[PDB]
Amino acid sequence: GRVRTKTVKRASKALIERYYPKLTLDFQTNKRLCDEIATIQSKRLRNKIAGYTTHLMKRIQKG
Amino acid sequence: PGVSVRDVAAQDFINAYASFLQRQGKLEVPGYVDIVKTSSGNEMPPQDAEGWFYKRAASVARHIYMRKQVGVGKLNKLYGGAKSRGVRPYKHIDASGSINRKVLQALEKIGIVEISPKGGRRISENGQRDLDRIAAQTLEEDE
Amino acid sequence: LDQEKYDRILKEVPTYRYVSVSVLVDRLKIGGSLARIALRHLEKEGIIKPISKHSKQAIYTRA
Amino acid sequence: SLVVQEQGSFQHILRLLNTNVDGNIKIVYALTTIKGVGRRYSNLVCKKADVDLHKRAGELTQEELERIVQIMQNPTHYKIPAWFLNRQNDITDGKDYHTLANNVESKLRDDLERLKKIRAHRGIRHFWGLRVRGQ
Amino acid sequence: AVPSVQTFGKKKSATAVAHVKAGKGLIKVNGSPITLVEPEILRFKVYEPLLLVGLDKFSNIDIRVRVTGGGHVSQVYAIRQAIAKGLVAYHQKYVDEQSKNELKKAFTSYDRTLLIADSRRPEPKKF
Amino acid sequence: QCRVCSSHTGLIRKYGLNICRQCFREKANDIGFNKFR
Amino acid sequence: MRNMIIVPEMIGSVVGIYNGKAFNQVEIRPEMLGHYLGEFSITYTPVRHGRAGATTSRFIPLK
Amino acid sequence: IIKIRITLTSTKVKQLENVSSNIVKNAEQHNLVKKGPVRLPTKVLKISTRKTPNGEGSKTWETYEMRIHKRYIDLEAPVQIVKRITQITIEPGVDVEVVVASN
Amino acid sequence: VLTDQNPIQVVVDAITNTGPREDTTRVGGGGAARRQAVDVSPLRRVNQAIALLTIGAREAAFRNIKTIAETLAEELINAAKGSSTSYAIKKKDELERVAKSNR
RNA sequence: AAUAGUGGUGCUAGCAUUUGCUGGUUAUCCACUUCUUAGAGGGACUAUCGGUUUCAAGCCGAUGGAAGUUUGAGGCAAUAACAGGUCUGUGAUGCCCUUAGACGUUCUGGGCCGCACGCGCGCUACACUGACGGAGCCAGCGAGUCUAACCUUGGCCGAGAGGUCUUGGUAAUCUUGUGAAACUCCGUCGUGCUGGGGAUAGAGCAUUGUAAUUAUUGCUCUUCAACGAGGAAUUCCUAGUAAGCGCAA
Repeated sequence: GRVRTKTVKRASKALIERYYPKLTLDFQTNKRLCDEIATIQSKRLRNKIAGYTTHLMKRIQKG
Repeated sequence: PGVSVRDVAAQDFINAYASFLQRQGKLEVPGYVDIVKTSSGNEMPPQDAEGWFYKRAASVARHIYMRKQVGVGKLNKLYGGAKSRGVRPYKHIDASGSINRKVLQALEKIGIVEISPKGGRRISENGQRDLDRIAAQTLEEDE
Repeated sequence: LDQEKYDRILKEVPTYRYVSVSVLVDRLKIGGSLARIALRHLEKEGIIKPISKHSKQAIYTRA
Repeated sequence: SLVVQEQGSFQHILRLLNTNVDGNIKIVYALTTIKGVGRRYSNLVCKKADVDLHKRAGELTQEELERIVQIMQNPTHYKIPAWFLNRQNDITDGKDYHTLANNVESKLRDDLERLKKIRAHRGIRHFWGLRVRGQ
Repeated sequence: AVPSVQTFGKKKSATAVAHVKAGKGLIKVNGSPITLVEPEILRFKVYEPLLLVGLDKFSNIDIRVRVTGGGHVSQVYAIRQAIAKGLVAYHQKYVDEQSKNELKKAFTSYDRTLLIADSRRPEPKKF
Repeated sequence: QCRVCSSHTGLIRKYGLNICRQCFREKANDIGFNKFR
Repeated sequence: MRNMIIVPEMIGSVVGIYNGKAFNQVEIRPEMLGHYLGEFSITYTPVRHGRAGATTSRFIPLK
Repeated sequence: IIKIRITLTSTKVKQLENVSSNIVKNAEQHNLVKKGPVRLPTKVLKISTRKTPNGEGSKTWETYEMRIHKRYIDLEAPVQIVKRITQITIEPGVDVEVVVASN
Repeated sequence: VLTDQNPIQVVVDAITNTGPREDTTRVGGGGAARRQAVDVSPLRRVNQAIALLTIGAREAAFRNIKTIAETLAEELINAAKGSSTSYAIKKKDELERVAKSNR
């Protein structure tokens, strides 16, 4: 019942392209990071945006 | 080894007490106890012909025990029923006042419950050395 | 109005397994209070081995 | 309780002003079979009768059947208040009485027929209801 | 002074505060012994925190609880929420943790809702 | 009173403002009422 | 006319003139005492069934 | 030199924490005795009215709301200290009151 | 007290009989209102097993002098064995018998 | 945090008493925020492992967790023929008499209110999982008086219904713990249309206003009449959900 809209999908791969060595497979760290390198208006939108980048980031360790 | 009023039965403690009061007979029982029921909402005078007047008078002392004060409006809004209206839906009961006005006055004659300065009728050391003491006489009924 | 409340109950009590109000109303003359007062007399008689009782019903068996 | 075994002597038919009572019931339910008296009325008169409140017809003393109508025919004599009656402050005599079974129809038609035809002391537009729509 | 702590347990807007003290062991439901609660059928639901660990650890305790709110059914659930979690505050301030977890495991093996209250609030209608 | 918009009935007697409810929906903003739920 | 109690000071008097349109013909009969002066005039003609052969309304409809 | 009490019951919650801050600010630059701003349970107003001018259509309704917040502070000071500072904390939409109840 | 050994036993064996091994289908068939080959899942089997025992007791205790607890006594010991004398049994049986026809 | 609450120190009554368990209230005073209220922040992302699929979007299990059905529920979002959108809308229609007006008022009885059938969305049923009688006794969101009669507790008389004497409350303080009902024990009752069910009625006492007849409502006692689970048909209500039970504006 939960798929991610493109504005989550699109900006999740923009953030992975400018700060890739800074990211980390653990979610709790880079939760504290997106506020530094980007401007997120709400709070729940930040929690969703950083949610799927880490799920995207473990693809990199396979393909 | 010493109890308060708070650690006895509820229904049974009234029964043993009022039966002792049935031996007493020191109550201003008016003439119209045969006719007038407890409220308007009930349909019948009760199946108890005699001891119901001992019943309500015992439990009203039981309710002022834990409380600070009791007026008369409170035990009006107390007495366990639902007003039938016929084909129309129900409503809560409100109890009659004349049958409660005198039975509250019927314990000032025996030193139980009297008027507080705050504005309600409450127990003092008259009952607080005797009504507990005869509640302590109910401890014999525990065995 | 003397024998029907005298022989089927004062002699033929212990024939059953347990006793309730169901067996006592098998005669169409023994009414509700009449069946009620039967066990109310018989509990004084000691044949009732009681199990549980409250105001709606009892659970009583014979000796 | 116990086993009390009486020799029958119970009357399927009673005679209290043409009222034949199936007296294998409680006596306050026995009187309710007559008209004009209900369990809100018959409740106190058996309490006025000072008897057991569970008896049937086979055990009643024979004076009491005289007694129960005697309190009935003398209602205000033995402490019955004004709010315990049917007929009260009459338009013909102002006194207050109660009614038996076979005479609730008395003080009924004559008291309605004046409102039906004579255009009575109050009944001049209470004049067609039990006449045209509810006759 | 005396070892003393407070807990509380809720169910369907019915609260039950608890005061823990140290003594011979008195368990007071709103100023009364626990063996007198008016839904007589549900009398053993309150016995369940006591009858899980044995009757041992209570000659050094004192328990006074008082409730508000709710109906005649929820308050039976509310008291055993605060009582069961009331015992662990001794064993999380004074007595060690190996004594704590053995009854922590004993409770939540039997009833998850003896430690953690439910989350099933009501709902607005025709709006 | 009949205030304005074909109404002397359905008046809002509560809170002491006495407005015909046809002419409340367009005035409920500037009074300071707002809908949220 | 419709609102006052009847007085004893009445014999056969045909009370009532115009006071509107629904007329109030109030003759006195002889002494029937203790009532309002309202229960005499025209208020509703007691017309029976004109075409009331659908007595209250229909049944559940079907065509 | 008398114990006083101030109340303020407004409806713009952003414009009530500036006022309640500068109340406790200039009192503590003069270091009087005080007790903190006690915040009361707020009050909501509501009126259900159906949403049509005429009556012809389907039926559910509206629900309008208005929120009132109220908090109050007790205080004691010499009168010359307080009678100036209560006249420089004005702001529109905001109500200020002084109570010197010392029964 | 009715001559047995375990009161919780008398119902757990009882539902072994009353889980219907066969079934009809709940379909007409597309005009030809027929009944075809079908069987029942076990987790569905226990559901209707208990429920048909219960509903018989209501009319068994409707409008007659005997109580509910008197019904549930005799019904379950009837259900404890294969007797088909109780309504709790003799309506699930004839379901299974026509199911032995239709298919 | 005396406009919430406990924790003591007391004055203080019980106290089995004997250490003790219940009380005691303005101010006996001090110390507290867990429960309470409201500001500031935090926290959940389907997290972490196991399956499954073009190995993709995702979907199923699992253990943790206050929370894993868009986390629960709402508010808000314009393409279109209902000439129902009309307030001192003006139509920004020229005839409605549109000026002894048939549009006002005071000042008048008669609007929704007449026999024999409903598609009017459940109300009180048809009963022993029940009535009646004794007890036991638990809540939530809302409301309120000065140019003026709003909430109403004690002490009052009376069977209610009410009447009289007082207060308290411009608001977490007072009504109000709004002692709600179902349910809960102890009884009485005994399956009959009986004590289930009171539908039309006659006698009475009260209140509200200028006025209650055609019963405006409410308490008395009487009378107890259709009504034994409903043919063909067909439903505003979604897990603390469906249903009962409320009696707040």
